[PDB]
Amino acid sequence: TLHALLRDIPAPDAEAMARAQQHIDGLLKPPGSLGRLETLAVQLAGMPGLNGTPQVGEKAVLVMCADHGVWDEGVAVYPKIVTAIMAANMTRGTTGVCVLAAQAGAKVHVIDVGIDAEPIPGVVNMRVARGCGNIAVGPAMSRLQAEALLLEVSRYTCDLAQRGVTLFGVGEMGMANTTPAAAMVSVFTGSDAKEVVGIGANLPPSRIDNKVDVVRRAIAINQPNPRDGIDVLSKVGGFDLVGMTGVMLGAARCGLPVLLDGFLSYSAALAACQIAPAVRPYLIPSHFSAEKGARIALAHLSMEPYLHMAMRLGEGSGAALAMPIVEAACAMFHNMGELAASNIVLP
Amino acid sequence: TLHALLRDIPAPDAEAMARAQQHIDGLLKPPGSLGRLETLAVQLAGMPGLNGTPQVGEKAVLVMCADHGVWDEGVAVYPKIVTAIMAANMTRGTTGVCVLAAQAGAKVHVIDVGIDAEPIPGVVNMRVARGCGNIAVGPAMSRLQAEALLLEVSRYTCDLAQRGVTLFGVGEMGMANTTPAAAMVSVFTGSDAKEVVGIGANLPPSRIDNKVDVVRRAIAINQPNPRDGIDVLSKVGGFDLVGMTGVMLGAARCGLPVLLDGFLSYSAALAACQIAPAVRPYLIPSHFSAEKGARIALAHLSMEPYLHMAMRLGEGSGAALAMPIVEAACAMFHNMGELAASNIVLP
Ligand SMILES: O=C(O)c1ccc[n+]([C@@H]2O[C@H](COP(=O)([O-])O)[C@@H](O)[C@H]2O)c1
Ligand SMILES: O=C(O)c1ccc[n+]([C@@H]2O[C@H](COP(=O)([O-])O)[C@@H](O)[C@H]2O)c1
Ligand SMILES: Cc1ccc(O)cc1
Ligand SMILES: Cc1ccc(O)cc1
Repeated sequence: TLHALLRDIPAPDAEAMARAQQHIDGLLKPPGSLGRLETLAVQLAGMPGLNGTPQVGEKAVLVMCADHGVWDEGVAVYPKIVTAIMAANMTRGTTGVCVLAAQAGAKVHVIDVGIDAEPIPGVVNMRVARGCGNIAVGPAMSRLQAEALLLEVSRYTCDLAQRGVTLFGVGEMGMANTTPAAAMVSVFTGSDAKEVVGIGANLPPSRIDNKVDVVRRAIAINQPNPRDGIDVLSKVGGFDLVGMTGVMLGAARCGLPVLLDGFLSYSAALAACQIAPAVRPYLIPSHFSAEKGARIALAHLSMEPYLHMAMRLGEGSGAALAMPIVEAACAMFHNMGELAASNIVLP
Repeated sequence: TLHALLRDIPAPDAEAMARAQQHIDGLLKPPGSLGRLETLAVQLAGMPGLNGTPQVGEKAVLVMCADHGVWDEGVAVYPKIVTAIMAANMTRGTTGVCVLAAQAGAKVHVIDVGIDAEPIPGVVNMRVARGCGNIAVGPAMSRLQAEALLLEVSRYTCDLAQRGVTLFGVGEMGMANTTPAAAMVSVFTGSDAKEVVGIGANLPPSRIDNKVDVVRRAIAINQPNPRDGIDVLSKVGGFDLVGMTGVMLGAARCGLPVLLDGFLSYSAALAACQIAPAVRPYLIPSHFSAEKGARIALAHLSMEPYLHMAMRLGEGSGAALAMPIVEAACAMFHNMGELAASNIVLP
């Protein structure tokens, strides 16, 4: 049950983190000079599914795919079928995330959580429905549906741990999905929709105002409760957003790290942490999305991405791009020599 | 001759860059959505030693090692011998750069351009002298010495191209070397020394004022000419700084990319571009050094690092950390599918 899942997320291991910190301070560099590699290495040390030390075994990027009824409100530039096309492309290795995952030695799990098309062979099927409801006139989904999906995705994710996955990245694919992401960001952070509605997949400037109105209308009609994340997800989110949330809950329950991606992933992360604050220490940022609301969303999570790529593709592409960074923190930790063995004293 | 070298640096290939741009726009993503991977891929395309396309073959990080007489002015926290110790450690694979280079599949070339110790077996010997002169009372070196070293290093670097190196990173090791780097930054950018003098290798706050005075004194006594970079290097730089400059000149002459590292590398880069503006399109930033003057130096090069790690180790560690990013630009370019093959039309 979802209650049990949330309850049983482990706290970070303070003991391992102290040990990690002392090890790092003794490595063959001025103390603190590797900056955020150090802090990342200590963060990792504290994640119980890594067994007391910064390590990366196998890597999996989970790409949650779905369509949105709010497409019909004119907020997306690409035809609805692009979501289905791209999910099929994911099975052939031709996408941005696939290419960047291959570079990182990561496997990509393409999950259909609600594409409005025929099922795609070879894609993992968790489809709730053929696209979510149009958040401009009503809820994306029932609370039952959002709860079931979270629990489904969380279990899938934590099962990957038995196969030797120690690091996750989340991603999505869904035309129009920057609209619910913005709605959620607005609702969790209390920022006005005009501050958090971006151009998404190259929406023209003339169409922005409509998107802002649509976000405002979705929030007015649904009255999402900002202190109930599952309410927020179910009312003005999407199946993809819920899925990504589910990945974060599952990784956290497993005591393991998840790399965020971009703007969509930030919205999901806001929900994750609202639902369960104990998720927060397992989340690792990757890059700083070029999407307008990014700064606000990231500030509410108190996160500073490592990568400033002006990237806005989604798919988990940024998450993939950062996996080498996580690996570098571990290599630093395990493979550097020590000050003491060169007789270099702390000054 | 150094005149011939500088003269014969090639301009970037506009034709290849246009072709690269059109290819990238047709890949299976919204145009522009990979942001700085795109721009990096096009920058690469234009470097003539890469043969018309973004590619990475073998990778080499060149770590220029030397000692500085200005050590005697109380501007560094670690004993002078640390430079020699660490260069020896570089031969054993135990250093930050070694570990990060191994992660990136890069080879590290440890070059002694003036360590004040006995020569270290296994280190490439280009030593100009046993440490440079104390920039507080006089020049670091003669102009002849700075010219000879540049030319030596440039040739070494471009020779690595015959062995299949297509990407370089620069680094250094030298106690006290953040003092001349600051002096050079102050002189090239016209910023007051107080704005560009950092804590280096954990210099305590009580000792900062002395370091600022020392930079001011070095500039007052030497009167470096900001419009003659070789003058600036020879008077208030260091053998390590000159060497790194030489790596940038050699890579540019070869038509090939070099990754910058941190603050030291920025100072060298300022010199490189002053000496030869045609170097600039070959330089690629890695990370944003935690050193105080970083922002100013980087602004004068109009550069925005990809990585915000709060890193201040040097050694070429950041340069190594970014090589996977360069590789990702190429993988994007070569391995993504195309919009047209999925019948997705530009909207
Ligand atoms: O992750 C990001 O920051 C990002 C920012 C803008 C757009 N996207 C991607 O483009 C999509 C949605 O844009 P739109 O305009 O349809 O809302 C979708 O499939 C994405 O993952 C992704
Ligand atoms: O690259 C950097 O940004 C960086 C910033 C601060 C210090 N360092 C390193 O620490 C060294 C110099 O610091 P200091 O205080 O002796 O001038 C030297 O060997 C470095 O490469 C390097
Ligand atoms: C003490 C020290 C260690 C490494 C290094 O790169 C510089 C200084
Ligand atoms: C057109 C497009 C392509 C890829 C993608 O991830 C989103 C939209």
